[PDB]
Amino acid sequence: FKRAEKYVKEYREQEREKIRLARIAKQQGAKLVFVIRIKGINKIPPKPRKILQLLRLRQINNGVFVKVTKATAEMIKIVEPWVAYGYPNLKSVRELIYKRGYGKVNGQRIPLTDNAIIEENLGKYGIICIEDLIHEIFTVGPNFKQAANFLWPFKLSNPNGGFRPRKFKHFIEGGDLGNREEHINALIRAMN
Amino acid sequence: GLKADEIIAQRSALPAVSVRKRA
Amino acid sequence: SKAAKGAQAKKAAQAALKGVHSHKKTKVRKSTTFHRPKTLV
Amino acid sequence: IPVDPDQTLKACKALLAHIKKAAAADEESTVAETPIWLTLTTKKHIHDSHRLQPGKIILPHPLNTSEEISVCLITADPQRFYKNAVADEFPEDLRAKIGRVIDISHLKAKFKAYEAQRKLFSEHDVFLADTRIINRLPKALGKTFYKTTTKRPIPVVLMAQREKRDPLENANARPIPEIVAEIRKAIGAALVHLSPSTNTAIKVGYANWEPEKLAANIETVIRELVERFVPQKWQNVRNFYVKGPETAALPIYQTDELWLDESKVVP
Amino acid sequence: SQPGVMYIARLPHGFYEHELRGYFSQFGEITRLRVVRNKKTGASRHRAFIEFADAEVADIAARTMDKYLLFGHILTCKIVPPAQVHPDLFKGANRRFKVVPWNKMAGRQLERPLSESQWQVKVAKEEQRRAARAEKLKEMGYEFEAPALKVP
Amino acid sequence: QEKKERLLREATAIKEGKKKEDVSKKPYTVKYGLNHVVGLIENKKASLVLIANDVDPIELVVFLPALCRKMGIPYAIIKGKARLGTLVHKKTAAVVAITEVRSEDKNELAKLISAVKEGYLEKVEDTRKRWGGGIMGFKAQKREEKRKKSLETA
Amino acid sequence: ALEKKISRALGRGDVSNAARLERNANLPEKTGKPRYTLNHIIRERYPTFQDALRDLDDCLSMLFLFANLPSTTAVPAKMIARCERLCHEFQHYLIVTHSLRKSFLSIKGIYYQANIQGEDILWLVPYKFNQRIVGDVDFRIMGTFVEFYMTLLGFVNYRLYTSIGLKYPPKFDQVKDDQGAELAAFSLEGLNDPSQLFANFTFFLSRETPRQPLEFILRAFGCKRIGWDAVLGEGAFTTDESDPRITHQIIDRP
Amino acid sequence: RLKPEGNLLKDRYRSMIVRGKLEARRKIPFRKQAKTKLTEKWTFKDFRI
RNA sequence: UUCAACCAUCAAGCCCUGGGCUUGUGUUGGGGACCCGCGGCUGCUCGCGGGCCCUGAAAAGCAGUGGCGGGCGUGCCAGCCG
Repeated sequence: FKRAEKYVKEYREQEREKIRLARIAKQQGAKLVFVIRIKGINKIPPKPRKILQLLRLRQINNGVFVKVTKATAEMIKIVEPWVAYGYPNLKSVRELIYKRGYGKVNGQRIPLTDNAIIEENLGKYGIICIEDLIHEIFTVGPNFKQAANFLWPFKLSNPNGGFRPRKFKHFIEGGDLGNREEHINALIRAMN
Repeated sequence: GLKADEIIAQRSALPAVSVRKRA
Repeated sequence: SKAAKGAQAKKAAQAALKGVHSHKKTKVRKSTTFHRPKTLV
Repeated sequence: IPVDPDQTLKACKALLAHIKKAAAADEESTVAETPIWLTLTTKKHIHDSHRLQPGKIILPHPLNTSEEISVCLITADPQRFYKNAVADEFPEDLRAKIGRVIDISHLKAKFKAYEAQRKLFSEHDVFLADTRIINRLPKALGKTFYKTTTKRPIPVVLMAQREKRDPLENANARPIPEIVAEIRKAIGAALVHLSPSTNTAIKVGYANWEPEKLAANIETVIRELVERFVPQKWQNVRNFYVKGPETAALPIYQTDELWLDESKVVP
Repeated sequence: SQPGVMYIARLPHGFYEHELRGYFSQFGEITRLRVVRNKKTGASRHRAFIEFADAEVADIAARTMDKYLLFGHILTCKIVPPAQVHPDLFKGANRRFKVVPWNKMAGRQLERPLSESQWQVKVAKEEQRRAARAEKLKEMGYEFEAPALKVP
Repeated sequence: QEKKERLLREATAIKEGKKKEDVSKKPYTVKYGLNHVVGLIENKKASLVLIANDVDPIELVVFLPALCRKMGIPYAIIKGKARLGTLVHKKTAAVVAITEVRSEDKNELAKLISAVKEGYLEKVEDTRKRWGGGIMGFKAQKREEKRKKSLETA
Repeated sequence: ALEKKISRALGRGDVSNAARLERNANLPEKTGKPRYTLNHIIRERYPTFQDALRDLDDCLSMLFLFANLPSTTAVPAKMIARCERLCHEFQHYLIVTHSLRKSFLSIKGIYYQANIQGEDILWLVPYKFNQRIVGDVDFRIMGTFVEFYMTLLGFVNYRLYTSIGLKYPPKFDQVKDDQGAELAAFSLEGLNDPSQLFANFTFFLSRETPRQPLEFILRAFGCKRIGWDAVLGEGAFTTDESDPRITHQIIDRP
Repeated sequence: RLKPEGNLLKDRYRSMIVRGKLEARRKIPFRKQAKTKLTEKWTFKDFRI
């Protein structure tokens, strides 16, 4: 059974989202960011939903690397109510790739247990090792798009699962929209 | 005043009952 | 059926006025003997 | 300007005489507190949408100069800083005029209900609003304050001119004499409200005034209004009237062209 | 058998056609539904009429939802008798009520060009309106010399 | 902890030669304690009274709806003395009252009072005067159904 | 019993009381340390420091392995960071005493052999890759072993630093750690020949070469000037590959 | 291009079992649930409208 | 089976040193008198926008205008434009 107050609340959330998206479209107007999918409102409008599909942020606690351009900045502004993003440091990038790094070969999730996988899948771009992959990601090279596409979305863990009284609690609370700058690294360190 | 204030302060015509005089 | 329609309306009214936690688990007991539970000594 | 000032003075004299003759049939108090409206009629809509922030036109004879006028000032957080400024370093006339200082957080907390908005609407004559928070006041004050253009919050600049600001440690405010000058200017200013309409009404004075002061205010309002807020300038201006709240409209300017341009004339 | 009509008022903003249909379809399936709306704006007037397919299903829903405190509104849910059900109550039901920009169409009415004959009849009307205003002003002791409208 | 912090601030104000009311504002709390609430009802200070449904012994609150009706106070019976105790930081609470709230919650309180009057008191106006209980057990109910069916058939 | 009290506070809605009681739980996910203190257990299990040095092989293999694992509920991320910190402190002690003797590049990992106070210590360290946690192991009991061994290695490190007269724990720079310094984030301060094989050289590590074993071995065998590519982290002697002071460059690119 | 062989975590677990600090056990993915019966609460049975 | 909060508590751009200007679009629904401005309507009137009061977040048919796409010509669109 669904409550009438749930119906009214969902309508008001959708109305506020429509206003915000229309203002973004009316307004219009290269660093590396790390983007983490967090829990937001249950119903997602078609344009943020398509952008999340393009960014591979379908599941909660998925993390991806994004090169900040005009189109990506507008995209991040559009899907701000469902993401937490910031500037990852060298330690965050290195630890994410070494501890949770998976590659997309033949449409399959393959762990990066060796340099040979990177040599067969990215050797045409000059990327022949994990450290070359880290270099391209962190310095945002010419082949950043191919490197980020080769990397699978990172599945981050939920530290609250370690404590029984707070077992159901989500780690990242919603509401703190906008760029978190260097403070995304606390989330990366806690969940990686 | 406010209709909200009237609704909160609305009582009956019966006078109040006091145990004693208070300071 | 009319009885089914009335049952559905009653169930929705019960959910609206009381919530959805209408049911409760009870232990299956294969014996009629109750034993004192063992506790920390 | 195409507007003849002698005809404006004649209109002011005739309108004042008619208002006095209607009110004669307290008499002096009825003649007083009767606003004089300048009405502009354009050929197209003056604006594409409803703009809820009034434009200010500065007058040689400012309005709201009476001591019984109550002014409510809506600022950013905290309200304690501006309340202490009014209580300590304000001139006595403005200290007597300002009847309420409230920040946006307290306004959203205590005046969300429509009847509370109506009570606040009734308790004051002129509302001033800091430009940092004025875009949030349509939601906080509703159609109670914005169905009618009369008591809409007038923009004032209180911000110091060049992370999340903590209101307690810093107020980010310009100096207090500058705040005083801005408040006095905004209280005196005539107000222009842009709506998607052919009709704009501006309060320029009261019926107890002198016709010379009324005509001077009408002249400067006409100049600033056509220059600043009317697209296509004098080409779009069709009609100009002066009227009282219950009187007829006296035309002071009327056009010879009923079309915008030659592109409107098509064969 | 017979349908049941419920009048619901004190609607909070957001309790509109889809929300009402979805919420009261939990009680029982809805034949017709209409939220009373302003034609000039499209805005809701905080009242609606719901015709359920079955009468005591409507009665159960009304007795459940009457005086329910929803977003600061104490709802009014009543069963209207079939004798006082208006025959045209659900005219315009189960369809969108569009928000039509009458003001924007008025602005475009002013915007688009007209022909010489249309400017001619407008000029004739404008002379008549000026003459009318003139002899109305003549009582107040005001004389305004209007320049002649040059014809196209 | 909040009271300790408030008392530290008031001690600081007393040390610098200020009254405690200079640094402390007027409080607004849920009123509780049965004797205290009965006093507030008799003095007609209470605006809303909530009574737990499961007070044992029942005599402690059995007169409370009659007292509230005589004083013209809106009351409601609510489920949970433990639930009211969570309001007042206790294990249980027999009764709670609201006398006055802050200005930003005055509208909410008035709407809640109107909701209580129209959705609880009017609905229980007739059922509160009836006798309760008298429900038959399952086997006895089936026995009387069978007996009535046999009497109707014969 | 404390967890029951926290559940009561959360269920009554006393969030401040729940936070205050949770501070007494000493959870590993906020402390980086085991939930229970095992200091008294350490002395019972190892009557002598020689016994501790003889169990260092298992201790070091387990901790160097777990320093490269992802975060789990059994071993949270802060505990993994503490494992890495303890291994780095031990490596710095070996560097400044020149105790490292042998190393081996096997197909399974890198073997290291050191000598501390006459005891040979051999341990196996994985190559830096994604480590696979399979269901064939009992990972939670491996985490209990990790808790015991980090408690042991802390005391072993304190004893070794105090024996060679250095302040323990070493100063740690979190900013350099976030910039990726790894071993270079530590500063060793005083309290209150095979060792000089690379003393005269200047080394430059390329990107594809394994930085942590190369830096560890070179610094343990006498190198003082090691630079590398800037993406390998902060703390390099030089970053520019065209520096004329470089004598040797390690490469692995065709 | 070296392809590392084996599993070091599995090696440490095997070493623990072989040296006899613990016995070899298998993972239990599902535990048997307590046998319970679902019934409706008295207040929800006695609800009338 | 959560009725919370979350716009800009200032940014950007002009003038080029003056502290001013521009943009950033965001309003519960009803009712009563009544002066106007402009569009149609033969005209009344009907629209669009103002002026004066009233109101617990109040409410008992009267629904009125044209199209793109999408769904099955259409009392269909949790999609737009006019």
